[PDB]
Amino acid sequence: QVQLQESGPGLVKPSATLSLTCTLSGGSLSTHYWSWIRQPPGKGLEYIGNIHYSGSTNYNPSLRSRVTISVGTSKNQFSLKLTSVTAADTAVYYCARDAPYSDFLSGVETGWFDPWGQGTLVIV
Amino acid sequence: EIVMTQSPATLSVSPGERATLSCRASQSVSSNLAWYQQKPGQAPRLLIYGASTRATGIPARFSGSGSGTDFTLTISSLQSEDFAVYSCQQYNNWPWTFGQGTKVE
Amino acid sequence: DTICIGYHANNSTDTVDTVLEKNVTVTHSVNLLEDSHNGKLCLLKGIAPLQLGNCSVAGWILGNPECELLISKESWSYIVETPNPENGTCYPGYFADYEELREQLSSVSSFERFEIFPKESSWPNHTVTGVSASCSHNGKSSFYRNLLWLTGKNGLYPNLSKSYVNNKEKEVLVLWGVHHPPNIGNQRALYHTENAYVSVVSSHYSRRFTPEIAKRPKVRDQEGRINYYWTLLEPGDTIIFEANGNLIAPWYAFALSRGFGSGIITSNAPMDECDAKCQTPQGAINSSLPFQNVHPVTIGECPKYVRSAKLRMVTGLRNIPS
Amino acid sequence: DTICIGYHANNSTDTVDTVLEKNVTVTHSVNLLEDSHNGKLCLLKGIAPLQLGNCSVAGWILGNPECELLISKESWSYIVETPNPENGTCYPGYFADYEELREQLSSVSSFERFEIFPKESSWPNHTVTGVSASCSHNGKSSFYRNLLWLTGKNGLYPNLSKSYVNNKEKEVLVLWGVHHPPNIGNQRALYHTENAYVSVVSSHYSRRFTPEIAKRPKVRDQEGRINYYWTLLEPGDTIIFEANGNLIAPWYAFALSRGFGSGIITSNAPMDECDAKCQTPQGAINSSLPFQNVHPVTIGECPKYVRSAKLRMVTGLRNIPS
Amino acid sequence: DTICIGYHANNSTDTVDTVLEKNVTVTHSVNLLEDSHNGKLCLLKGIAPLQLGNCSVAGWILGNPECELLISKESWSYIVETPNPENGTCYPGYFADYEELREQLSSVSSFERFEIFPKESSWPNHTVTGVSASCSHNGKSSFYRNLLWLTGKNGLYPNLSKSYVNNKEKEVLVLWGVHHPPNIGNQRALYHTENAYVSVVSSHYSRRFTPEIAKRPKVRDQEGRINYYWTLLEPGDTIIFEANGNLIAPWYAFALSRGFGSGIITSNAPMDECDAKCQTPQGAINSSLPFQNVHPVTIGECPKYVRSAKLRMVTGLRNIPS
Amino acid sequence: GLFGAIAGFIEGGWTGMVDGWYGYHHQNEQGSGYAADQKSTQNAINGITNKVNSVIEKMNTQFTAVGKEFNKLERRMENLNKKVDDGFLDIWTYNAELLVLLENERTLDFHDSNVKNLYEKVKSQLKNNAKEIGNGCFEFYHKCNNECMESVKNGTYDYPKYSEESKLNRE
Amino acid sequence: FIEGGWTGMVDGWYGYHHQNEQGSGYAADQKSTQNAINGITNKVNSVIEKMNTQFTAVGKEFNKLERRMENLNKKVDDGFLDIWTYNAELLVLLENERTLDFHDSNVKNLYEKVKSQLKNNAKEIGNGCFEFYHKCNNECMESVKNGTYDYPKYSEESKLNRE
Amino acid sequence: GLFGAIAGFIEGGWTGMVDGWYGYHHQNEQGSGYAADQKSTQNAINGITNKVNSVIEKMNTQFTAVGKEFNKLERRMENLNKKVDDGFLDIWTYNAELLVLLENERTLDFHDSNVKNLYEKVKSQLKNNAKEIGNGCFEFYHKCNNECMESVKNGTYDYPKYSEESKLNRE
Ligand SMILES: *[C@@H]1O[C@H](CO)[C@@H](O[C@@H]2O[C@H](CO)[C@@H](O[C@@H]3O[C@H](CO)[C@@H](O)[C@H](O)[C@@H]3O)[C@H](O)[C@H]2NC(C)=O)[C@H](O)[C@H]1NC(C)=O
Ligand SMILES: *[C@@H]1O[C@H](CO)[C@@H](O[C@@H]2O[C@H](CO)[C@@H](O)[C@H](O)[C@H]2NC(C)=O)[C@H](O)[C@H]1NC(C)=O
Ligand SMILES: *[C@@H]1O[C@H](CO)[C@@H](O[C@@H]2O[C@H](CO)[C@@H](O)[C@H](O)[C@H]2NC(C)=O)[C@H](O)[C@H]1NC(C)=O
Ligand SMILES: *[C@@H]1O[C@H](CO)[C@@H](O)[C@H](O)[C@H]1NC(C)=O
Ligand SMILES: *[C@@H]1O[C@H](CO)[C@@H](O)[C@H](O)[C@H]1NC(C)=O
Ligand SMILES: *[C@@H]1O[C@H](CO)[C@@H](O)[C@H](O)[C@H]1NC(C)=O
Ligand SMILES: *[C@@H]1O[C@H](CO)[C@@H](O)[C@H](O)[C@H]1NC(C)=O
Ligand SMILES: *[C@@H]1O[C@H](CO)[C@@H](O)[C@H](O)[C@H]1NC(C)=O
Ligand SMILES: *[C@@H]1O[C@H](CO)[C@@H](O)[C@H](O)[C@H]1NC(C)=O
Ligand SMILES: *[C@@H]1O[C@H](CO)[C@@H](O)[C@H](O)[C@H]1NC(C)=O
Ligand SMILES: *[C@@H]1O[C@H](CO)[C@@H](O)[C@H](O)[C@H]1NC(C)=O
Ligand SMILES: *[C@@H]1O[C@H](CO)[C@@H](O)[C@H](O)[C@H]1NC(C)=O
Ligand SMILES: *[C@@H]1O[C@H](CO)[C@@H](O)[C@H](O)[C@H]1NC(C)=O
Ligand SMILES: *[C@@H]1O[C@H](CO)[C@@H](O)[C@H](O)[C@H]1NC(C)=O
Ligand SMILES: *[C@@H]1O[C@H](CO)[C@@H](O)[C@H](O)[C@H]1NC(C)=O
Ligand SMILES: *[C@@H]1O[C@H](CO)[C@@H](O)[C@H](O)[C@H]1NC(C)=O
Repeated sequence: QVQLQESGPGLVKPSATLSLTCTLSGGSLSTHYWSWIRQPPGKGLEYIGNIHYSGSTNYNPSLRSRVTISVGTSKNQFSLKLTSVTAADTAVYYCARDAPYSDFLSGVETGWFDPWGQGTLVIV
Repeated sequence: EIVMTQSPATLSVSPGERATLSCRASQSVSSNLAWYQQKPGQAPRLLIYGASTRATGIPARFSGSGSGTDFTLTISSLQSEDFAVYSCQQYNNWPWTFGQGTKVE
Repeated sequence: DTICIGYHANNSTDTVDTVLEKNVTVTHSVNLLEDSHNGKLCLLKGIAPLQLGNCSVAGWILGNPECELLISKESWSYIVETPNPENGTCYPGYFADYEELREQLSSVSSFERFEIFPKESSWPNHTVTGVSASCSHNGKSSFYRNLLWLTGKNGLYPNLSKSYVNNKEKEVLVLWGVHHPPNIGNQRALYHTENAYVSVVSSHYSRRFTPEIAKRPKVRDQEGRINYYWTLLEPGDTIIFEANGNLIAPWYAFALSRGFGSGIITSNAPMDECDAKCQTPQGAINSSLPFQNVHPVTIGECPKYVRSAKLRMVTGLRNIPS
Repeated sequence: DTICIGYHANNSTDTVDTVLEKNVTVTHSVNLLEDSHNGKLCLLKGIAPLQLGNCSVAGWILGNPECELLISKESWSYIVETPNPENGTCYPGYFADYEELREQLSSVSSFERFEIFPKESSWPNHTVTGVSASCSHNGKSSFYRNLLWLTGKNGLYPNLSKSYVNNKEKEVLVLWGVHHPPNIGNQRALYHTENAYVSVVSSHYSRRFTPEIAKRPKVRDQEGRINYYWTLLEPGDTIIFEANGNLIAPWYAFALSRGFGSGIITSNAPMDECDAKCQTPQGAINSSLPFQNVHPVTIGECPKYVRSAKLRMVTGLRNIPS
Repeated sequence: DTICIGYHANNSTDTVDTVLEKNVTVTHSVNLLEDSHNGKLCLLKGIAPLQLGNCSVAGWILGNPECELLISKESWSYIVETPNPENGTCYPGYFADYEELREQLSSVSSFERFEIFPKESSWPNHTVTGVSASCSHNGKSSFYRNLLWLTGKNGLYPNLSKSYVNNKEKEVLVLWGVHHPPNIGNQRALYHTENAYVSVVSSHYSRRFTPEIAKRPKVRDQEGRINYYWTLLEPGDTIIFEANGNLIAPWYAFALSRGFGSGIITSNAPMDECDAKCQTPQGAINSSLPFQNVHPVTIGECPKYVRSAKLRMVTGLRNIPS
Repeated sequence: GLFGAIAGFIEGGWTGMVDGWYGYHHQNEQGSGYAADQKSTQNAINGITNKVNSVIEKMNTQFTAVGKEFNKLERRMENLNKKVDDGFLDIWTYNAELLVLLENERTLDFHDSNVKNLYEKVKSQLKNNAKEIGNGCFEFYHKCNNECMESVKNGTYDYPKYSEESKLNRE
Repeated sequence: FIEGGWTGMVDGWYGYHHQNEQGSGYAADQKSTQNAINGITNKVNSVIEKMNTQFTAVGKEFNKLERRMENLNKKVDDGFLDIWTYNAELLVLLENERTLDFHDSNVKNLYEKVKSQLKNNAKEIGNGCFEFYHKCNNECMESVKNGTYDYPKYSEESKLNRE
Repeated sequence: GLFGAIAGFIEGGWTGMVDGWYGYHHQNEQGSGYAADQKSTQNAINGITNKVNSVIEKMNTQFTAVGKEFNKLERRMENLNKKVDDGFLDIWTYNAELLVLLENERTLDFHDSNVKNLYEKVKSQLKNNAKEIGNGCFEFYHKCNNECMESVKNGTYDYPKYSEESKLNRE
């Protein structure tokens, strides 16, 4: 029921940091872990990492030196930042919410994502 | 990452008949696998999690099973809107990863 | 001319009882029995009790999310509990040695609540953010504010091993729990181990718990349970916690300055200060008489409860004027 | 002519004690101490005692085959047990919280015996007929009338799972047992597993049993044991039984209705067509005096027990004629 | 010529209280309250007390190496323990039902210490020479005089299966324990298994123990622990021990003889060559008065304890001369 | 007793007086015999009846109290259960016996006072018209017929009426 | 000895009604009144002072398998309550009787004090009243009250009036 | 006591009387001195002795009784045992003090009546042959020698025998 929409620059040069923000429409961060997933054209999905609004993060070690994920104070927004763009990052970025563990339990991981945005394509 | 691939990179099915896809992992993922649909310009949608259980809102048409490294993905019938890009996710390790995906047309 | 010898009489209908006769009027009387309270929960010696409001003892001590207003109530004279508290043990389970804990806490004059195993730094290998719908707080999922539910991280459930030395110079009460999931599927999804154990020891304390998998009747929407356990550390002792799953961690603990003369009262009376050296669940008693017929369960400097309507003594003369 | 002032004297021998003199004969006296009883067991306010005779409480409630005449005894004012019961736990074992159960059963003024888990339909894939010579009746091997010994069927022991909702609107006493074989050969022959367990839960009751294997001294010719367990299910709750072996299932259960004034006494006094306010183990008391020296253990509305031989008060005059 | 009627007076200062007057000097009086003792521990009706010196009851009953001198103390009138025992359990652990054991040993007037499972014939394939620095004596490592530590021999730990029949016609107290090593490396080095069990049964007693391997705080420099357990074997019964490791075997057992009037007190008063029919922890009482205000704990035939300062009764006249 | 009337100034009681506890005997020219003082006797009865009933009626009914079974590792509880029963038995036996003794002593003083006061009632009525003699008797100095004896017993003796006769008979 | 009490007397408990040609009125005997008060005051205070107390809370909680212990706890409370109730009520009844008899003695003693002072100078009348044979002024009313009556002084007048 | 004899009508006791509690003092031409009334004193001794011993004798012997050890998770049982001990101690302390005070007061009343009753016995023997004077004394209206003093003490005084002399001495 919560729905997501990515927004940010559609073009980032290699010397720059890419910064994309997801806005949650019809909802809020709500104790869940929120994730970023990437997809270079012609490829499958790549997991980047997630964040809990409390400040808890988990990143794919392969991007760990360049990626940070954070949250806003509006608590219906969160964002992805990738430093030192290498142009291997010419991909569609997606906003998604980690699936709830149970109707009566959250704040724990499930390993997969249930709502997704359409994604935004960034060119380098 | 546990590298996982899909052999039926593409399917070609003219009628609204049964179609199957598969995923094979280099390392066991137990039952910790998810199966998704993707379409251009559309949000990706989860079909199945835990190898065999459907997500809320997902038609009975989607099913599957498997364990360890070998997973079978079944579409009972393809409706015109199901000719999507499909992919598997492995969440039994860290980092989590996905297969390269397949195209159903 | 004459002298008459006699005694006074007056207008009085007080009567006393005797052994030989039941109704003797008197010119003067005293009453040894107190039959009235002021209706208020007064403060013994001016020191207020802990008012639990709508929470139970197992609500206050565990940090039940909704009885938050009392976490700062450090100084106690006694405990006041509502006849039917609703807030406590928000995640259902058995609270071990509850009656004994109630007695030990009742006598504590001062509670220093402190972090024993702080959330942010004590568990870098586990999820410390799990919350439940049952421990609802202002409509949001939450958990006891003295406990942490530790679940796996990145597909792993590393072994838990940590200890605390009691350097508080007070007895320290450490509370923790054990999770008993409704299904083996949750046991694996949450802890990644099918045969988990929880072990807690001290110089003299030693208990092993073995989480069981069973579907229990659903309570507060939970099918499983969290049992609660506790022990005290003497100054200088150490509590050691070890687990490979299902431990609900002892995030907070209480350093207890033990006292005496206090106790627990079940009452729905309002608070209003007076120096009620004696207090019953119905209100304060403020008298010096040796007996009361107000209530059998009292706290403070009370007249002895007796099952009697009146204890009137005669001090004057039999009151018969002519 | 003479007028004389005197007082009454008679032929009375009633003698009383005083503080200044040890033997004072008086004209009239009152006895404050009751030392008689009629030697019989009487009804209390029209309600008969339960007569267990040779059956201990465990023999009675477990359905010992020899306690069949105690099945229809739905209500009582008190319970009468022989001083040295012979028919108890015929299949040797530990009866958990037995003393406590006796204390709670005496308070039951009445109960309904009903079948909780019907023999013929509850377990189609298990043998529900295990028996022992140790519980034989009239020479035939048998078992408790209120319990079912569940063993495998056709080489299999499918997991057992049953539950019951307390729709009696009474607390329900549910009895069950756990079998503990002397060896492995017996454990596998009966339950087809070396890793049996029994698990019983209710909203707050939660216990798991682990059958143990050990050599024991023979009791009633058995080397193994059946431990007996019980719980009271609250109205509206659900009791759930799960097992993969060694379970002796509840068959019958009791819907209990509590009251006050009852207790359990041991006596070999006869029962007769009489009624009394107070019953002692030596016989019933029919008296209005404030004290008695008949017995310290009593049921009903009784004189208080004292060690006094006599409590005689004077009402008349010192009996000195002349 | 005159005849006068009067009464006696003297130089007495005996003063009593009455209900109407605060201080009445009287010619004769009786003191009903005893306020002294002689500071000594005396014999009661000819029988000397058991003095445990610096040994606790656990120290003594287990055979602590420093309680050697107490082995010969076969009978007593009462048991005296020092306020701060130093020699108790020498190999740290939990002593099961310790307070209950003290309560039952308090009834023992005498006992026979006998070897129950002879060291030289009961275990030919186990090492029977284990000692510990924690149970050292006179510079040498040692162990409990009533217990035997059974460890393996040449890499093997053959199953232990032994029994004893109580033919003493006394209840027999059997003590034993279970070893809980600090880690696996020690568990393997000593018992050659990581899955030891201990099981002790009698016709009605039944308990199984599992060693719980864990790091624990050091006590008496030991990281592991040995727990102690006991049971009273009834005459004619059989006690059976089964184990595959971690058992501290019974070596000696006590054939007990119970009686009445004995009890356990804590006292640092000296013992001497004196005799009294009443004894308090601060010293013996030699008085026939109905009351005493010396102490609430007493042994023997004593005055009743009251909080009264004085209970002087008047027997004579108001002491008013003229 | 502390007044000294029973088997004291009155040598002993009257086995011939059966209509009460306290009373009179008289002898005159019209006959002799006994009659009880009904007001004194009934008052004594009512007082004591309330005393006996107070001791009994203030006692509460003893409600069911039975022993309890304990297992063999529960002796500390069994011993308390016994301690409580013995402590209560000790107190109640002690007070039950003590109360009876204290009241019996006071009851006898009550009765000793009542007969002594009946004697004094007569002394106040007769003054110099009769001599005090032992056994609780008064010797008249004037003829005192049945009407006189009833008047004296009732406290209605017309003292001056007989004063001339007694002055002469007194010498 | 008096027919009943005097509502006209308010300055003490026990006393005299003095009637002569110089005036009439009531006056209390402060000595017997104060002694009666002190005795009673000590008696009432003793009953209060002798209550032996310690102050703790007294309620206790038990679980559903602890009925034997709960019932023992109840037995202890019912027993102690019944003992104190029985004893408290009987003590009060006994204390009241001694106080009333105490007072009866005190008034009788004033009567006798007067009887001993007046001797043959007055005659006894029932209902507590002494009638003088000689004329008595306010000063002899006080002397009788105070125990300082000069009996022989009026003996001649009384002999003349003792008809 | 409440009878008013001890340091009342009798100004105070006799330190010169050593053979009893109650007694006489006399003076006449043939001698003087103090002597106890043995019948009164011995009855008083036995009465009181029975009372004092009843108080001691009815108290039961205290038998061995100890406190009980409890662990730290057995506080409710520890407190139940303490509650029982305190309740019993406070009841027995109360009853012990209360009984002694009630009995001390009654004992003094007992003695005060006995001396007063002894006084009245003599008053009844002497009648008009002696007059009452302060300090509980009877002054004779006739010469009373040592045999007379014994006769009065013995309750054998032949009143009319001395009446001619007393009538003259009475004026
Ligand atoms: C803190 O205390 C409050 C009470 O003041 C607790 O709220 C109550 O929680 C119970 C849970 O069973 C609610 O009962 C259920 O309500 C739903 C309503 O749709 C009904 O469908 C169910 O059948 C059942 O009756 C109860 O209504 C609710 N009361 C209020 C006023 O909201 C609260 O849960 C406690 N929280 C914590 C953390 O302990
Ligand atoms: C019920 O009680 C009877 C009492 O007689 C038991 O019968 C005795 O059992 C012992 C067992 O050692 C035998 O030695 C006796 O010879 C038996 N006596 C008789 C008359 O048969 C009976 O076993 C008990 N039954 C149950 C099921 O508990
Ligand atoms: C018997 O009691 C003595 C009491 O002194 C024990 O001796 C102490 O043992 C500890 C062990 O850590 C040492 O640190 C102390 O220095 C020792 N005290 C002294 C004065 O030397 C002794 O160990 C006890 N023995 C047994 C068998 O229990
Ligand atoms: C009668 O009652 C009034 C009430 O005010 C009181 O003042 C007065 O003193 C009483 N009368 C007597 C004799 O005490
Ligand atoms: C004693 O007085 C009370 C005063 O309330 C009265 O109710 C009771 O009936 C009286 N009893 C008697 C016997 O008069
Ligand atoms: C208890 O709960 C009721 C219902 O939610 C609420 O109205 C009341 O104010 C609460 N009282 C306290 C002391 O929290
Ligand atoms: C988890 O524990 C391992 C050792 O078992 C340690 O090397 C690792 O750094 C820990 N991870 C975190 C996040 O602290
Ligand atoms: C946890 O303990 C098990 C043994 O119970 C061991 O095999 C495993 O390697 C341990 N894991 C960690 C992170 O130390
Ligand atoms: C007195 O004698 C009568 C018969 O005259 C008899 O019935 C009664 O029992 C006797 N009472 C006694 C012995 O006290
Ligand atoms: C009192 O009389 C009874 C009569 O049986 C006798 O046994 C007892 O010894 C007597 N007691 C005394 C003190 O004389
Ligand atoms: C019960 O005990 C009696 C002896 O008291 C015995 O005769 C009888 O046979 C026993 N059994 C039954 C069923 O009555
Ligand atoms: C008995 O076996 C059948 C086999 O199909 C199964 O469906 C049924 O649930 C089993 N019932 C039991 C164990 O009660
Ligand atoms: C009285 O004096 C004597 C010596 O004359 C002495 O022995 C005794 O102690 C004294 N008694 C008191 C109580 O003064
Ligand atoms: C009574 O005498 C004692 C000494 O025996 C003294 O301490 C006390 O103050 C006196 N007065 C009162 C009122 O007790
Ligand atoms: C107890 O310790 C002291 C030293 O503090 C020692 O002298 C004494 O002998 C010891 N007693 C025993 C029984 O060991
Ligand atoms: C010890 O070993 C021998 C080997 O032949 C065996 O016969 C004996 O029964 C064993 N005894 C034990 C373990 O007690």
